[PDB]
Amino acid sequence: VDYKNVQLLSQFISPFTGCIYGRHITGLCGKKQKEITKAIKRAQILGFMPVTYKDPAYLKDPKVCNIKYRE
Amino acid sequence: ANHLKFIARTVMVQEGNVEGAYRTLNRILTMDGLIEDIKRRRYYEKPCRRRQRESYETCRRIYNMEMARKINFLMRKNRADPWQGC
Amino acid sequence: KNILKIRRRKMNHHKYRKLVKRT
Amino acid sequence: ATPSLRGRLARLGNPRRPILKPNKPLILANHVGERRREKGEATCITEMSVMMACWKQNEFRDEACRKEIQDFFDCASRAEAARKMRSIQENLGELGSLPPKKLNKLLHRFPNKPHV
Amino acid sequence: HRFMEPYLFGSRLGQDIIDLEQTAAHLQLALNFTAHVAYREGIILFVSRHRQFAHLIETTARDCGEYAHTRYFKGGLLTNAPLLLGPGVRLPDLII
Amino acid sequence: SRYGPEYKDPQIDKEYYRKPLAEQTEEEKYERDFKKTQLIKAAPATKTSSVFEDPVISKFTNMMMKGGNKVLARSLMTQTLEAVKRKQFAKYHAASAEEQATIERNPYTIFHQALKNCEPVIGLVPILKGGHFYQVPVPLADRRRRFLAMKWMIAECREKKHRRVLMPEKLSQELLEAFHNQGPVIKRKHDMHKMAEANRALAHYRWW
Amino acid sequence: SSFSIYPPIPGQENSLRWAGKKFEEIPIAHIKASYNNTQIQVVSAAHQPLAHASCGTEGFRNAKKGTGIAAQTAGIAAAAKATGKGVTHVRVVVKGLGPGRLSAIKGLTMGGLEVISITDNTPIPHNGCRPRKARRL
RNA sequence: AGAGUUAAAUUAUAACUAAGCUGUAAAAAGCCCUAGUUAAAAUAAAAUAACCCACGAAAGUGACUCUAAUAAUCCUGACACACGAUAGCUAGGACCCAAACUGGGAUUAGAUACCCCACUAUGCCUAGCCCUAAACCCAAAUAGUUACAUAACAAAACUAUUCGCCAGAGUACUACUCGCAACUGCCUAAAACUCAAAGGACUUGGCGGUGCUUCACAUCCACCUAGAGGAGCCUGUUCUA
Ligand SMILES: [Mg+2]
Ligand SMILES: [Mg+2]
Ligand SMILES: [Mg+2]
Ligand SMILES: [Mg+2]
Ligand SMILES: [Mg+2]
Ligand SMILES: [Mg+2]
Ligand SMILES: [Mg+2]
Ligand SMILES: [Mg+2]
Ligand SMILES: [Mg+2]
Ligand SMILES: [Mg+2]
Ligand SMILES: [Mg+2]
Ligand SMILES: [Mg+2]
Ligand SMILES: [Mg+2]
Ligand SMILES: [Mg+2]
Ligand SMILES: [Mg+2]
Ligand SMILES: [Mg+2]
Ligand SMILES: [Mg+2]
Ligand SMILES: [Mg+2]
Ligand SMILES: [Mg+2]
Ligand SMILES: [Mg+2]
Ligand SMILES: [Mg+2]
Ligand SMILES: [Mg+2]
Ligand SMILES: [Mg+2]
Ligand SMILES: [Mg+2]
Ligand SMILES: [Mg+2]
Ligand SMILES: [Mg+2]
Ligand SMILES: [Mg+2]
Ligand SMILES: [Mg+2]
Ligand SMILES: [Mg+2]
Ligand SMILES: [Mg+2]
Repeated sequence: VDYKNVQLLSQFISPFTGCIYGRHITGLCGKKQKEITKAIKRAQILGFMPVTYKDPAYLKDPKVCNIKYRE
Repeated sequence: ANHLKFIARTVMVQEGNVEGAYRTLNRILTMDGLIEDIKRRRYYEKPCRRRQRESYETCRRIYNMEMARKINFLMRKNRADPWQGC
Repeated sequence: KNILKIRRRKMNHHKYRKLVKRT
Repeated sequence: ATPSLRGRLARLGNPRRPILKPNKPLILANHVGERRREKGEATCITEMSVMMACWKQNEFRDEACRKEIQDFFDCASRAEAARKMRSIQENLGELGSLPPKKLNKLLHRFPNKPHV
Repeated sequence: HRFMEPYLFGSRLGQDIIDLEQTAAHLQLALNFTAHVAYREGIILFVSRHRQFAHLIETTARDCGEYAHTRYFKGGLLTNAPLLLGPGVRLPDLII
Repeated sequence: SRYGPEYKDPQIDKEYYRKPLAEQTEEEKYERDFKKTQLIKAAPATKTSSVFEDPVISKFTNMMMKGGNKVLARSLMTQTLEAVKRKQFAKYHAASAEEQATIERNPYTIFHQALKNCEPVIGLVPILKGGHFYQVPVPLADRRRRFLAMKWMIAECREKKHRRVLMPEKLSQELLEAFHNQGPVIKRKHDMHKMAEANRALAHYRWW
Repeated sequence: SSFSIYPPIPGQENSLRWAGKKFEEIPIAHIKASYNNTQIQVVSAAHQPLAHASCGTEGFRNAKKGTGIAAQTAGIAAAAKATGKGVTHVRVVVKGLGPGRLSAIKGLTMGGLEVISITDNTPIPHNGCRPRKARRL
């Protein structure tokens, strides 16, 4: 997990809010959930990745997480 | 504020039915806890008080989770009983 | 239950602080 | 997946400091709780307001607007029929789940063992 | 159950396999005892509360000329016998 | 309750029993009625098979009755219907062919229409919240509304007449004035409607 | 029929118009729904205010202007004043969590105005200033 | 511990637009140098991740980056040494927002409270003090065992090596001492006298302006009808006689 690729990171964000998803959503080894969180926050402040919304480019990438908004 | 506008917490309405769009929005916000957070930030809540809440919530969740698990495990045996009037 | 003990001390202390203010 | 219970409660063996302080012990009970009856809110308020605008405008002559009166009535009828007929079916059908009685019986057939 | 471990030959992939050598050893003894009680004209009571075999057992008992209780076991049945069953009563000499 | 809950109300309508052969579900229904060996309450003295009796007129009759006098209240009703009738026959012959086509002479239709106009749409219930009693707009059942109409009629034509003036006179007056929507009864209806708009915000306090 | 809930990014070629305008050119209806009152302001895409209506402006008074009804009434009014200045479609921005949220929105529709997108921008501090203390000590 | 940095809010401040805004169970007072939108430094505080359970001796620590860095070949040990939440003190700087105090507004019999509005000390930074917390996971440190074995409740029962503590309740986190940058302080800590109990856990009741369900059928609310309470009389009480 590298703060420099916002794509992988932006997978574990909510598209609408920009929240970081929990384990019970992402389904990660505690180790990786942690790596992901830290990488995210780093990216967000170094100015790679937007904070309040998932960057629209990456909207159509593969959906790893278990959440369903639209029902 | 420095982010681009209209990309976030935005829902577009379909075939002009607004009630439905709004419902979808409200579900988005409920799901991410934004609603509870908004509500809880109206007043302040002192740290110990918050610690206590988190702990109570997690207990509550553990219990509900486990009860649910036992329900869905026991669920098979609700079927009509074979041995009736033994 | 136990508070009865605490309450007692509570009172004592209050009354004493009050007194130090007067005296 | 259930949240972890390891290390959480304050116990003679546990090295660290408590995470949970449970108010009442975490032991699955042998019955579930009883479903909370829905808090009611006013009904027909929109149709009411529309009719009230129609009146304020036309100076409260009833002949003037027959549509909003009739539709407010229609709506109050649908709220009465709703109150009557929804009570029973909300009190029986839980959809995918069971009525709390059946759950309790099922749970007494395979109870928790705290003891032994 | 903790007290059963001496009777376990072991555990195969999570299942507990009872040791049959011991089951035979014991069963020989139980049968022996049962028989001698029967020979001595004494009451045998089959007891199970399991509703599959309830019928099977009630049947079995009636065929040996022995008694079965397969149903809900009333509270004081054995301890307070003379109230439940009657003014003076014989109680089972053996219970299976 | 000298009748057990077993006892059904009777159906007095003659037309229902006379012409059965064209309806399946209703044939099945009254088949199940009698064949259920179902007990029937004895038909009340007020209600008749009469082709001439209007249940609304009878209700009104009753609400007018003081003490035990049906005879007196049925008198006053009868006299009032006759009075509306003759008031409209007076208004008919002093008029011209156009207005002779317009004016209504059936006292029954006048009674009904005058009540329909006087019945309130919306209503008020007091609700206690935070130690204060707010008056709140409440939708009303049909029966409640008809009741409010009749009761308002009778209350006015009891209360506000001059003591010299008889009841069927004042009542026929108010029936005809409420026919045309200018009656004081109707003003009461409007007072309610206006009090219900003034308070419309409070419509949120209603939980049902 | 492919219908995306997500709005049309500016840099995109995306072609959708409402009365010939791009998603960006459509006016914005700001709605602040706060516990004692609801305010509405319709504005140009270029941020020139077209119309303003509040529950206070609508002649309710202190407590009454909290309610949903009031909010709806302000909605209708806002939409009238708006359609006068000729705005057919509008993108709603809902600021705040109040009794008047939904109501003022569908009041914007009732009042003869068309809502395309409905956004929530509610201040959510990521922990800036400490809010006032709790009620009933 | 240093040094550097800032996303979301918020605010000085202008620009448009609107007359109101704020505020409650409901109001009032306050403000209209106000409010909505668009722009914005400083200050302060660190959504989500966290349904994680890590670091530190404890107090404590959860925005980002870098530098330095987390004693002991690991038994116990002070009154010695070095630390120690909040509050508080001294001096200098900051001030968004919160807020003891105080002043207004309600509420009330009163209201020196709870509720509303303003605003201060203070919360922040630097330096020095102060040394207290329900500093409580009310469970001492280090090795172990699950044998014997239920007062009660609670977080099951115990061994060994130690150290610190505890001899009815009040009086008493007090009076006197010693020491202390503390001077309304911390620490240490009695007695006369008073009592025959004081305590701990439970049990069954009763009660609860506690929560959740279900009801009330002349019955609480919603509702219907006739009356009483006002008049004269009749008849009974109370007083006065
Ligand atoms: Mg004392
Ligand atoms: Mg540790
Ligand atoms: Mg407890
Ligand atoms: Mg307190
Ligand atoms: Mg910023
Ligand atoms: Mg400044
Ligand atoms: Mg004022
Ligand atoms: Mg943060
Ligand atoms: Mg070490
Ligand atoms: Mg040592
Ligand atoms: Mg300190
Ligand atoms: Mg300080
Ligand atoms: Mg200073
Ligand atoms: Mg200040
Ligand atoms: Mg304040
Ligand atoms: Mg005061
Ligand atoms: Mg420093
Ligand atoms: Mg602590
Ligand atoms: Mg201690
Ligand atoms: Mg020690
Ligand atoms: Mg002793
Ligand atoms: Mg003593
Ligand atoms: Mg002290
Ligand atoms: Mg002292
Ligand atoms: Mg001394
Ligand atoms: Mg009564
Ligand atoms: Mg009388
Ligand atoms: Mg009277
Ligand atoms: Mg009297
Ligand atoms: Mg006497």
